[PDB]
Amino acid sequence: MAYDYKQVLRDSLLFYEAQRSGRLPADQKVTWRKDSALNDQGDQGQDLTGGYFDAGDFVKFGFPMAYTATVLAWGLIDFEAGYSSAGALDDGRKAVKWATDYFIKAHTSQNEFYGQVGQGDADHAFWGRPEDMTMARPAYKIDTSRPGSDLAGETAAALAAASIVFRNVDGTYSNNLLTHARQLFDFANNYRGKYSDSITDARNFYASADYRDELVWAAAWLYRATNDNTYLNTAESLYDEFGLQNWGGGLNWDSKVSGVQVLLAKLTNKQAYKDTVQSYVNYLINNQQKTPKGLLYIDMWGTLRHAANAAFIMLEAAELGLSASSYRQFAQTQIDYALGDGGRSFVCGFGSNPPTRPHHRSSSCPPAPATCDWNTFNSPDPNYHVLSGALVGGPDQNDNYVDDRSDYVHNEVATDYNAGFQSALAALVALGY
Ligand SMILES: [Ca+2]
Repeated sequence: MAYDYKQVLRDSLLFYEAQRSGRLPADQKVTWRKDSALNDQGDQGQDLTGGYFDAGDFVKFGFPMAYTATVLAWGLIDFEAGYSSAGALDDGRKAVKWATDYFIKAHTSQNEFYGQVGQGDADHAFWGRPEDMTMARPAYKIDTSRPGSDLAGETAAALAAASIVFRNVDGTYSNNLLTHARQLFDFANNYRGKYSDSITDARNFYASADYRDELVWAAAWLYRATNDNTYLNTAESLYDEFGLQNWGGGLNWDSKVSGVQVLLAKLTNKQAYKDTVQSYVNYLINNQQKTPKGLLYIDMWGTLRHAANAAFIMLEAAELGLSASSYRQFAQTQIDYALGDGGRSFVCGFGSNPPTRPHHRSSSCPPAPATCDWNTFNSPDPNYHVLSGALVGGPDQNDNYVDDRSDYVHNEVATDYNAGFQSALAALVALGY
């Protein structure tokens, strides 16, 4: 009873530390993780070390990584008090910076951006510690001949959001983030195209459904970060041109629709955006399919991620003054389900009977020099290291679940899975829940 949201927030940050690629800091808290992927580089040998490994693998997928950064920064901006109350403000900022420092490296030229390091097949064929990888790690990029409005746009949004986060604590860094954000948006807007049609390897892992929502999302964030009316005008012009008011609701690495709407509602105070947001939220609370125990069931993939993302949109809607009490309560029921109100915790390393076998390579490995290979994956025992803070895919439409390492549906973990979740936790702490 009564969950310690402050500690879960700290736990989520430990999950992101566990996803760190590159050279780890002396103050790393998740110390079983070691320096890795130190040879990541671009076509000309540009340094591309750092960033976050996407999920239980070691590929650096730029699209969901950027989305993760934008949402984490977003929560830091609107619910900073939540981080401070949990004594995790510094760490919260570091989680965002780990991503943005990498995006800066990936932005090799004004209209050139590396969206991936590591190949899906070569990476996934390996099961072991990241520092033990010996396979080639190709780096793929988008440019004026191979556009990626979605990838460049989301990265611009993330950079713009981070510039706000660091505006006072590190003005120099804030300025740099913004310079890159502006250039990446121009690239995204002037060279239209889906990044997965260029970086084809990503088409079977993180294919983009549509890049138009990212353009609006990016422009909105740039307006917020610059107060430059041109970005607001562009954001709203594209919103109307693309007719986002009628797009399917929801917020996730692929679709920014609901985020764009609640964001613009705040930035413009216009009733139209608020109407769209209300309709969406009321729909979720009153009609969207739910499991018998109350969990919003939006899809079989990353089920908890979808419910937590919805919870965050609800918390953001509450801030606009929309049915604040009921929206916040419902958001809490979704987070609380993930924490254990459905019978067991679905957050590794936390609560009652949590998942102990997440589909995750680094946490499954014993410490060197012991070998870590597919026999480790095949082990009947729980993952050697507890992956504190990771939100798994979750239970099925009937609240059924079995902790299985091979189950990449229910036991999948990923950076995008914890983004909305973590920001929602910060909001709950800020609200005094
Ligand atoms: Ca999209």
